Amino acid sequence: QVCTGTDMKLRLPASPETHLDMLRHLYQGCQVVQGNLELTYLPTNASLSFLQDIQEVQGYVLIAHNQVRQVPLQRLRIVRGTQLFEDNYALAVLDNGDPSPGGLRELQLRSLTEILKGGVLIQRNPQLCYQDTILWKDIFHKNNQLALTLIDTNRSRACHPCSPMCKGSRCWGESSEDCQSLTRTVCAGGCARCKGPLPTDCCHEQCAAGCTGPKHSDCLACLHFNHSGICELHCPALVTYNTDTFESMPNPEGRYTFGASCVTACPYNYLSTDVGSCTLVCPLHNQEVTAEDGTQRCEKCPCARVCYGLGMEHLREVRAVTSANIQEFAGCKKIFGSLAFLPESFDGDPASNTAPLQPEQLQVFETLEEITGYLYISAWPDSLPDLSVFQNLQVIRGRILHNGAYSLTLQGLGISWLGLRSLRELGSGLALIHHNTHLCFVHTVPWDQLFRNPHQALLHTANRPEDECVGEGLACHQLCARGHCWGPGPTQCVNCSQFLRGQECV
Amino acid sequence: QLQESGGGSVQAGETLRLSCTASGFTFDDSDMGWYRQAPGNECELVSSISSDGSTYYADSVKGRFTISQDNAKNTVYLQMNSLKPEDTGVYYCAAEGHRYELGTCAALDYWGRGTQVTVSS
Ligand SMILES: *[C@@H]1O[C@H](CO)[C@@H](O[C@@H]2O[C@H](CO)[C@@H](O[C@@H]3O[C@H](CO)[C@@H](O)[C@H](O)[C@@H]3O)[C@H](O)[C@H]2NC(C)=O)[C@H](O)[C@H]1NC(C)=O
Ligand SMILES: *[C@@H]1O[C@H](CO)[C@@H](O)[C@H](O)[C@H]1NC(C)=O
Repeated sequence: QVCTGTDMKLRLPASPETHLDMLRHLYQGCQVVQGNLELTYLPTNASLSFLQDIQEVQGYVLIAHNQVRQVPLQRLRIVRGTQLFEDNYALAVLDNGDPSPGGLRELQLRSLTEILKGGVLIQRNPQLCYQDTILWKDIFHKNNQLALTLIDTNRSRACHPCSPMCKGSRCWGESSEDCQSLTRTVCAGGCARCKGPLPTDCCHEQCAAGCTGPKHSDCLACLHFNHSGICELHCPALVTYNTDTFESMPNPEGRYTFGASCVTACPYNYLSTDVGSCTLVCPLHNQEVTAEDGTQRCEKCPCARVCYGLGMEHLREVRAVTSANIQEFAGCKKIFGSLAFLPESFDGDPASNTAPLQPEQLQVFETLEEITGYLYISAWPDSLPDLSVFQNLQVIRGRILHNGAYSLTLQGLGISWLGLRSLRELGSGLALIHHNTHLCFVHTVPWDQLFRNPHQALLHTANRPEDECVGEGLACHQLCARGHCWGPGPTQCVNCSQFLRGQECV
Repeated sequence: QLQESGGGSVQAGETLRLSCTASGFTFDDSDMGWYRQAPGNECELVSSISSDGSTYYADSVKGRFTISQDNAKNTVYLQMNSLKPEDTGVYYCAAEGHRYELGTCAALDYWGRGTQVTVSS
C-alpha cells in the first residue's frame, strides 16, 4: 500500500528504455506516496495503469515534459506538500506538448480536494483544458500559507465546456463525473471541511479533504496521523511517566509515526527513535545503533566522530567525490552519506584547480563496508576492469537514493565486470546498470537475493550481450554454487561449492 | 436540514409565500435571513428577522415582502406581495450566524438549496 517517491525534478533520465519500468515498480499497487510523485519524460504510447491506486502524495506532484494525453490520478485525494517544487508549489504541470497532436488534455484530478501546504504552477502545455475552470482555493487548506497560484491558459485547441451538471461550471473534464466537488469554501460554522451546508455537516477537526460523517473514523484523509482507522493529532507515545518521580516506563499503547500513519513498529531499512518516530536521517546529538537481530534504532549520545558522505554536513552541496576531497574516507568502514563518481571526478576541474583523481586514490575505500545513502558511477578509470575498491562493501542502505529511485547506478563505464563479492544486500531503491559496453557477469549475480521490498529490481540495457560473454568463455568458475559469481575465477563466488581458502576458493 | 419551498411561475403583481423549513434546530438567539440571486446578477440579502422579531428589508422589497419566524412549527416564512419581474431569481434562506465563504447564494447553489421564482407581464 505505502511506497517511496522520487527526487529527479526536470533532470532527464539516462535510460529512457527502462524509465517507465522504474515508475511501474515504484507506483504499482501503491496507495500512499512517501516523498514526491514525479512523472516526467513519458511517451504517447505509454500505459500508466499503475498510478490509478495512488491516493496521497506527502511530497509535490510534478507532471513535466510528457507527450502522454492521459495521467490517471483519479483516486488522489490529498497532496501534503511537505517538500515543494521550487519551494513554492505543491502541484507543478510544465511543458506537456510541442515538438493526432501530443500533450496532456485533461488533469482529471476529480478526487483531489486537499493541498495542506504549497501552491499550484501550471504552464506551457497546449492540449490541456479545465485548468482555469477549477476553484483552487477550495482544494487549498485553510491554514495553508503557501496559497500562491501561477497558471497559463495559452493553448492551441478549443475547450468543449464543462457539463451543465457541473455546479459553477467548475470541472476537470467535459464528462458528468469530472465536476469539481467543493468541501471548504461552501461550508458553515467555518469548519475547514464539510459534506453539507450546515455546521452539523462539518467534518471532524482531524479530517482533511472532506469526510462521509461527523466522527473521526469518517475522514477522507487524516490531517495529522492515522491511529488504526481513527485520526489522532499525535500518535500514542511509547513512554508513560510515574506520577511522582517521572521514571520513564514503556506503555503498550505506544506507536511510532511513519509518514502520516501510527505503526506498532517501523518498516524495514527505517530507524526507530526514542522520540517515537520512524526516519532515514537520525536527529542531532544522536548515533545510529544495531540490535540483536540487526534492527537499526537511534540512541541519544559525548558523541563519536563518524565519516560523512555526499548530502551530509559540508558534503551537502559537494557534487561528487573529487581529488580535493577524496582523502576524507581514509579508514572509513562506513560512510554516512552518498558516494557519486562523475566524469568531472577523474577529469578534474582547472577552473577550481582541483587536479584529476588517480586510480590508486580509490584504494582508500578498501576499508569501507556500508553506505547509508547510495553508490552512483557514471565514470571510472578504464585502467580498472571492475569494482575491487568496493569488494569490502557489504551493504548499500539507499536511505538517500539517487534521483530518489536508484540505490546502485552504473552507466557509461569501460569495465569488464563488478566484483562486489561482499555486497549481500541493497536496503531500498532500484539498481540502474546500463550503457556499459564491456560488462559481463551481470546475469551471474543473484540480485533477487540483494533486494528486500518488491518495489525494487535491476534495470539493464546497452551492456555487453551475455551471448558474447559465454562465447568468449566469461562465466562463473565451477567452485561457485549455482554459478552465482561477481566475475571470473574462484576469487568471486557467492557461496563456495567446497571449503574456504581465505580470499580464494578450493 | 434546512429546505426552501414556495417557488413557481406567476404573472407579475401576484403573490407568493416562501417557507424555510428545518429538520432539527431552533432559530432562537440566531437571527435568520432570506437571500436571492437573479440570473448573472450579484447575491442580495432581501430580508432578515432577529431572535426577538425585529425585521429588516432592502429598499426594493419593503412594503411588499413581510418576513416572519414561526416558533411552534419551527419554520421561517417570507410573504412576497406586489411581485415585479425584477424580483425573479432563486431565493435561499440561511442563518446570518452560520455564514459561508464562497458566498451565501453560491455555496447553497452548490448543495442544491433555495427555491425558484418566475415573473412575467
Ligand atoms: C487508516 O488506517 C486504517 C487501518 O485499519 C485503514 O483501514 C480501515 O480500517 C477500518 C477499521 O479499523 C475499516 O472500517 C471497517 O473495517 C471492517 C473490518 O474491521 C470492515 O469489515 C468494514 O467493512 C469497514 O471497512 C476501513 O474501511 C479500513 N479502510 C481500508 C482498509 O481502506 C483506513 O482506511 C486508513 N485511512 C483513514 C483515512 O482512515
Ligand atoms: C503508438 O504511437 C504510434 C505513433 O506513430 C502510433 O502509430 C500507434 O498507433 C501508437 N499505439 C497505439 C496502440 O495506438
